[PDB]
Amino acid sequence: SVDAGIGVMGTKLGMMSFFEEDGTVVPVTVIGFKEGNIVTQVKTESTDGYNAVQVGYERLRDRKLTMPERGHLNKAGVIPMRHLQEFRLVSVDDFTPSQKLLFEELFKEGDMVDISGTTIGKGFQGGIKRHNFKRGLMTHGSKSHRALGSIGAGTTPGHVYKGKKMPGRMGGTKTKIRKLKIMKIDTDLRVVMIKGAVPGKPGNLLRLAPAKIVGKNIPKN
Amino acid sequence: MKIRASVRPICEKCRLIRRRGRIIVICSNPKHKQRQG
Amino acid sequence: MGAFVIVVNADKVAVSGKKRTQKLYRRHSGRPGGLKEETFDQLQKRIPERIIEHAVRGMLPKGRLGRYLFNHLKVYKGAEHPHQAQQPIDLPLRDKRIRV
Amino acid sequence: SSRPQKKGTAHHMKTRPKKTARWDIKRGPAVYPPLPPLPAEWTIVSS
RNA sequence: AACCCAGAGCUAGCUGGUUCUCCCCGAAAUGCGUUGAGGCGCAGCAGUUGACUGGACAUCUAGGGGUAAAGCACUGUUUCG
RNA sequence: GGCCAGUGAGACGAUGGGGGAUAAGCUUCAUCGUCGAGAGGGAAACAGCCCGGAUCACCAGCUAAGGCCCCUAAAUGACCGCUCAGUGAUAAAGGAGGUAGGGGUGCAGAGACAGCCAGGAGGUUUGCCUAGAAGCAGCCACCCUUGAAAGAGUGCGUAAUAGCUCACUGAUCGAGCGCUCUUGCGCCGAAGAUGAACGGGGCUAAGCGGUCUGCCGAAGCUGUGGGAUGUAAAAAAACAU
RNA sequence: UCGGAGAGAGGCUCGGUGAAAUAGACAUGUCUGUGAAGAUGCGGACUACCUGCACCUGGACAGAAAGACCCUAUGAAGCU
RNA sequence: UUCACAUCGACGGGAAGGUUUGGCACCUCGAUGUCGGCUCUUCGCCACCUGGGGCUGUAGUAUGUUCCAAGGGUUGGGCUGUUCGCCCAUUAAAGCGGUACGUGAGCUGGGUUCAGAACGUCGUGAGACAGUUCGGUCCAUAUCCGGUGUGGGCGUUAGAG
RNA sequence: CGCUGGGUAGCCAAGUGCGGAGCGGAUAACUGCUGAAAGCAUCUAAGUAGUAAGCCCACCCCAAGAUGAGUGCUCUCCUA
Ligand SMILES: [Mg+2]
Ligand SMILES: [Mg+2]
Ligand SMILES: [Mg+2]
Ligand SMILES: [Mg+2]
Ligand SMILES: [Mg+2]
Ligand SMILES: [Mg+2]
Ligand SMILES: [Mg+2]
Ligand SMILES: [Mg+2]
Ligand SMILES: [Mg+2]
Ligand SMILES: [Mg+2]
Ligand SMILES: [Mg+2]
Ligand SMILES: [Mg+2]
Ligand SMILES: [Mg+2]
Ligand SMILES: [Mg+2]
Ligand SMILES: [Mg+2]
Ligand SMILES: [Mg+2]
Ligand SMILES: [Mg+2]
Ligand SMILES: [Mg+2]
Ligand SMILES: [Mg+2]
Ligand SMILES: [Mg+2]
Ligand SMILES: [Mg+2]
Ligand SMILES: [Mg+2]
Ligand SMILES: [Mg+2]
Ligand SMILES: [Mg+2]
Ligand SMILES: [Mg+2]
Ligand SMILES: [Mg+2]
Ligand SMILES: [Mg+2]
Ligand SMILES: [Mg+2]
Ligand SMILES: [Mg+2]
Ligand SMILES: [Mg+2]
Ligand SMILES: [Mg+2]
Ligand SMILES: [Mg+2]
Ligand SMILES: [Mg+2]
Ligand SMILES: [Mg+2]
Ligand SMILES: [Mg+2]
Ligand SMILES: [Mg+2]
Ligand SMILES: [Mg+2]
Ligand SMILES: [Mg+2]
Ligand SMILES: [Mg+2]
Ligand SMILES: [Mg+2]
Ligand SMILES: [Mg+2]
Ligand SMILES: [Mg+2]
Ligand SMILES: [Mg+2]
Ligand SMILES: [Mg+2]
Ligand SMILES: [Mg+2]
Ligand SMILES: [Mg+2]
Ligand SMILES: [Mg+2]
Ligand SMILES: [Mg+2]
Ligand SMILES: [Mg+2]
Ligand SMILES: [Mg+2]
Ligand SMILES: [Mg+2]
Ligand SMILES: [Mg+2]
Ligand SMILES: [Mg+2]
Ligand SMILES: [Mg+2]
Ligand SMILES: [Mg+2]
Ligand SMILES: [Mg+2]
Ligand SMILES: [Mg+2]
Ligand SMILES: [Mg+2]
Ligand SMILES: [Mg+2]
Ligand SMILES: [Mg+2]
Ligand SMILES: [Mg+2]
Ligand SMILES: [Mg+2]
Ligand SMILES: [Mg+2]
Ligand SMILES: [Mg+2]
Ligand SMILES: [Mg+2]
Ligand SMILES: [Zn+2]
Repeated sequence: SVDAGIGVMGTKLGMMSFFEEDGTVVPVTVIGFKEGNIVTQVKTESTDGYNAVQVGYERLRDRKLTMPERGHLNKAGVIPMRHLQEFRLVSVDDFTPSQKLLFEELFKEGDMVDISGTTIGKGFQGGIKRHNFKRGLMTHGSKSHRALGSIGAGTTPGHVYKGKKMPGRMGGTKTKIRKLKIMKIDTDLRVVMIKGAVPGKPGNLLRLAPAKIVGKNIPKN
Repeated sequence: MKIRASVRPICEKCRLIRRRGRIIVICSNPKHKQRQG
Repeated sequence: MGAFVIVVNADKVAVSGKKRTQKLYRRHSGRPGGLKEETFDQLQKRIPERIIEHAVRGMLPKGRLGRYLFNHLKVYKGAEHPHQAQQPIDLPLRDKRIRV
Repeated sequence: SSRPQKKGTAHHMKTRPKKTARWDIKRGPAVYPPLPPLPAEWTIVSS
């Protein structure tokens, strides 16, 4: 999809509170930043048919990388890095490789931001937790307590409908939390404070970019 | 406008005109305008 | 034993009557609400090429070979194609009702 | 509601192919002249 | 209205089953009667054999009816003046 | 006549009727056809409808019903007309300046049709109804005068006044105009439950009607060559099956 | 209401031992039609790489008991 | 109020639909398990609310009737075995129906269709009542299709991240 | 867990945040503009404009087994 602006990647560190001057409480989530936030590749319409830019993160030892990945980073004279993600845009006229991306230059204060990361993996869960189905009676002779019940009508149609809400794996996928307010910046510790929750546990990767709104930022269709 | 299957003029000023494959009545009185089907 | 065919200027295809707003290209997913109707003109803007492909497919045989015959058809929106090295020729048209 | 459906064998009587055309029913095979008397197909030589 | 053995391979107008080949001909689901109605008997229709016949198809003519249609002269019904 | 079987649940369709609701793929009789016991071809698939009754073989040919844009065999054939609704698959009353015609009828160079301008009175205000209305709540009645044209006045509006406005005539303007039936093809009426569902793809002829000439098309017919049955009693040849 | 957490025995994995009902052959999709009137098996269109594992049962007019309801038999039996 | 058609519309007429009670008795008797409820769906519109309009005997607010529109929504309780239906308090409104009157190899068994017993009634009687009453066993390890998830193999024209 | 009183992480809701945007596109019903056939009139059988919780895109996730199997960067293919 098309992003409204350019974002970065950070790691969840934990969660805490934030007391305002008047005294109001704000449940705030903390996000740290590793060393690498440098641009790796710049894509254009002449070559790839779309405009975007890669971004790497989480520097690591060079021995751990596969040798193809080295040549991709060594082209732009860039340090070794683990992760890579893109940021699709309308114009990439002001970006080059070997370019750092400071978040304080992009997210000053009180700016809405779209967080996205991997959720907690619940595993093979049932219907009551996954699809919020209701439960049967626990007494009065009922045999079915947490079962689904019926999964179809009968001879007509004569088969189970596709996409029937049924058990399976839950969580562990990608999500996006929209319009979260930034509370405070701290360049001394290289950390950022955002109101609200964030998907995943501490140490998880995520991407934060400027909040995209339908009619305001992105091109309508 | 009131709709029916049998549309015809009610008074003298009612005119019958076809628009978009539909027989329609048009008059100065807002009551007397009609539409078939 | 047949041959290849290339189509160009697919978006300039003619259509008689009011089929430009009445002919409904449609498809289905499998759900009880997966029916997606689409007109000629709406499909003419989104993907012009399915118009030619959907028509010829109904005329080709149905089976192993017909699925193999479809790839022999090449269709393009613009007035040019990259298949210059093959040295194609202009196709004849016995019918006289095709040119408006 | 009070009109039956004509579902059984009557569906055949109503829907079977018909011509209903004097110009098409009156037709027949094409007539050509007869060929000359042809020779036989085989003939034995003394052997 | 116990169990075993025997009469007893009881009976079952009811189900099910009934094994190689080729050739020729070829049905009926109708009527009467039945403590009968998803059974049986007779007729009708098959096959096979024998005897006696000359018709069948087509065409024309003759003969008696009381249907369609038509009608209100009878029997009933009915509108107006 | 002898010997000796099975059958005695019928089915849809056509016609003639009955019962039913002039409903039923309903039910019961009569006269026929087919299936039953019947393959093949057409009908998208589909015992009862249409053509036609499979002795067998052929990588031969002509045809029937029915068809000839592609899937899918045969003329993207010809000529005279109709429809623009994807009608072409599916049901009526009723509705209509739809469309292409047809047959009556009326009007017009001593001006028709529409458009714009001018007039659109008075009296026996009849009587009746009403507190009141000259025409306009309304009943009966609808005669007469002046004039080119005007009515016991069409519609609007007023309790009633008043007023607006119509028929009608005068001029302007120059070739057509109106009334009433009617045929063919179509439009609306025409709404259902898993998903185009009407063979499909698609077609403005690749639809509907008329006309001419070719072709495709069955296990039918013809041609060629075998087997068997009956005539029939040996063979053979022949006819029929 | 409105579920949630936890323990134990199974479930799941590995090794060993190792059944059963069932079963015309099965290379076993959906839709809408058709049909003994309710089709994976016929028609048309759509969808669909091959093959496993763990889970859920709508259908296969699933399995199980020659329907125990109703009717038939010039059947059987008990009772009045 | 006068005005047939704002809203009703007698008398009669012409239709569609296949959810009611029925007619026929075509599939199923070597079995197609029932009423209601729980859980879980999914479609239809002849529209209860929500969106947008027309007419009104629409001043306004609020209606009334009707068109487009099925995207979403359509409460919790008292009585009843129930459906239906009445009632309490609310709500934007508390819609009608199809899917074997959706769904029992998914659940419940209160009702109906076994054996016990009793009242009333009928019958001389054994017994009987689509009359009532108390009580009364619902099995099942998923082969295939189908469905929710997760792998492997191979392919994608050298092999890969 | 003998019975009880408390309880971190974890899981969970009753707890805590976020979400549902668009003067974007095309339409239905309706209102229209311009204006013939029919010197008038007519929303239209040329053209064109407003406008629905509906339709399409946009928003979120999956996704080239999309066999139509794509695109781009990088890497490897030794010895005799
Ligand atoms: Mg986990
Ligand atoms: Mg509950
Ligand atoms: Mg339990
Ligand atoms: Mg099925
Ligand atoms: Mg019917
Ligand atoms: Mg013929
Ligand atoms: Mg015996
Ligand atoms: Mg004895
Ligand atoms: Mg014979
Ligand atoms: Mg009989
Ligand atoms: Mg007979
Ligand atoms: Mg007797
Ligand atoms: Mg008898
Ligand atoms: Mg008998
Ligand atoms: Mg018999
Ligand atoms: Mg008997
Ligand atoms: Mg006999
Ligand atoms: Mg008579
Ligand atoms: Mg009989
Ligand atoms: Mg008679
Ligand atoms: Mg019958
Ligand atoms: Mg019968
Ligand atoms: Mg026969
Ligand atoms: Mg048919
Ligand atoms: Mg020929
Ligand atoms: Mg034809
Ligand atoms: Mg051909
Ligand atoms: Mg059509
Ligand atoms: Mg049609
Ligand atoms: Mg068709
Ligand atoms: Mg013709
Ligand atoms: Mg033969
Ligand atoms: Mg022959
Ligand atoms: Mg546990
Ligand atoms: Mg355990
Ligand atoms: Mg083991
Ligand atoms: Mg398969
Ligand atoms: Mg049928
Ligand atoms: Mg079917
Ligand atoms: Mg087959
Ligand atoms: Mg099929
Ligand atoms: Mg289970
Ligand atoms: Mg069974
Ligand atoms: Mg039995
Ligand atoms: Mg029995
Ligand atoms: Mg008897
Ligand atoms: Mg029904
Ligand atoms: Mg019924
Ligand atoms: Mg069985
Ligand atoms: Mg509606
Ligand atoms: Mg019912
Ligand atoms: Mg049910
Ligand atoms: Mg079930
Ligand atoms: Mg009970
Ligand atoms: Mg007594
Ligand atoms: Mg009790
Ligand atoms: Mg059970
Ligand atoms: Mg399995
Ligand atoms: Mg499976
Ligand atoms: Mg505690
Ligand atoms: Mg404790
Ligand atoms: Mg105008
Ligand atoms: Mg004009
Ligand atoms: Mg137009
Ligand atoms: Mg909208
Ligand atoms: Zn009027």
